[PDB]
Amino acid sequence: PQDMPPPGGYEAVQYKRNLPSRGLFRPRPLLAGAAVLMLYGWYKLVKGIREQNELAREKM
Amino acid sequence: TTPRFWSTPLKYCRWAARERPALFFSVVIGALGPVTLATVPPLRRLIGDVDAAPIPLTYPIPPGPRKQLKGYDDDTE
Repeated sequence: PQDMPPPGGYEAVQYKRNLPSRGLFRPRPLLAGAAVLMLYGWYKLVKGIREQNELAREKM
Repeated sequence: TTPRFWSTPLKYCRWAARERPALFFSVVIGALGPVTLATVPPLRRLIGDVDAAPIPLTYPIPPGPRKQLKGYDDDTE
């Protein structure tokens, strides 16, 4: 015979724009994250430079 | 279309946050420095976070007359 389609036809293929929104790139979870990172870092820095200043008092 | 600050102050601030974000939030951050100076330091003294004493950067000479020591003399050598 010839090259013909299957008896019931081929199934539908995906052709529409899919592009699904992910939480990883939405602004609200990222804004919250960047903020907690800077707040944790600012707590760690405020403790370190206090200790550094006290080490300097002992050195002097 | 775009608002006018001196006609609608609150309405301009929303447009600027949405339409000129880098410029708007620059003036916001710059104002936070002046605020943080005004606010945290009094609250710190409320919670009892006393500022550390300054470290010495010169020999710490005590005030008053000399103490008239006796000890460690040439005879002891």
